[PDB]
Amino acid sequence: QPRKKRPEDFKFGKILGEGSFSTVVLARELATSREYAIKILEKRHIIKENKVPYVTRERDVMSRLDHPFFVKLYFTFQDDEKLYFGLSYAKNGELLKYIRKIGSFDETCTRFYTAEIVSALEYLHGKGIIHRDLKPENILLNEDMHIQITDFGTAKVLSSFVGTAQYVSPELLTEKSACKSSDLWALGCIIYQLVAGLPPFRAGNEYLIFQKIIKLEYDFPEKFFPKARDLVEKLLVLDATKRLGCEEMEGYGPLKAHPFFESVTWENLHQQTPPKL
Ligand SMILES: CCNc1cc(-c2ccc3c(N)[nH]nc3c2)nc(N)n1
Repeated sequence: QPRKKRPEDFKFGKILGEGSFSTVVLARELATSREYAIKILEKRHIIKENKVPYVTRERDVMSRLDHPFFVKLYFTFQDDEKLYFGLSYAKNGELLKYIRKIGSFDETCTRFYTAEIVSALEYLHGKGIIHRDLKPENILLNEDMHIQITDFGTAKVLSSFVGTAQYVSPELLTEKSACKSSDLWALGCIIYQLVAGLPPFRAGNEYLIFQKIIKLEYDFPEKFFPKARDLVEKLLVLDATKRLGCEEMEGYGPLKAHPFFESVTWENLHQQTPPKL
């Protein structure tokens, strides 16, 4: 392994993302002219807020990941006040930006991108890892328009916390307990949102959003692709042991075999040419 990289190795540029405890900044390494997305975390603030476990878990998780549909951790370093993580640079930014830009996806685009998300989840779940906060903001688009999922501090590695309100599963609001199915719940929401242009549970505030979730209070627009609707209904199920794709439903085989995915070749998605948006 090379000697530890340092801030002076980079020409920093624009801000790519902002969070409570971190900022992501585009940086060009000078020796290589390579673009990384460098996640910068201020030690003092992290310690002051008891986030050390989350930072730790993100670093450890993103190291165990080796797959085209996941943002990669290339390196780390620190100076006196800050931690730096060198991450894949997803040139095209958030899936959310495209949902907003074009409104809603047609069937072909919805099918391809849902399949990539599914295939990524299958990989993540095979390593015993749960994202716990999957959402279109976390789902980045590479320069070639394939997905790269990021943001893993809130992940759990299988042998407390609440993600974004509209993607939260009922079992979180009723038990403080999660599992792979929580990721599948969020997948159901993301599919709905690709198709309809909006997340299925919307309300004036978080409390109300939570109410609708535990009540399964949402419904399909009339233009919704039927096969996608059937898939979403097999995902947005209050009982987590009955969500298509989870272990009690015998996993990813039956999920991938869903009629909505009829025309999909699962084996080499990352090699396929994403449909034009
Ligand atoms: C501040 C939000 N928290 C985050 C943000 C990102 C992130 C954001 C944008 C990115 C891009 N355009 N390429 N790579 C990126 C990584 N990644 C993690 N892990 N956590």
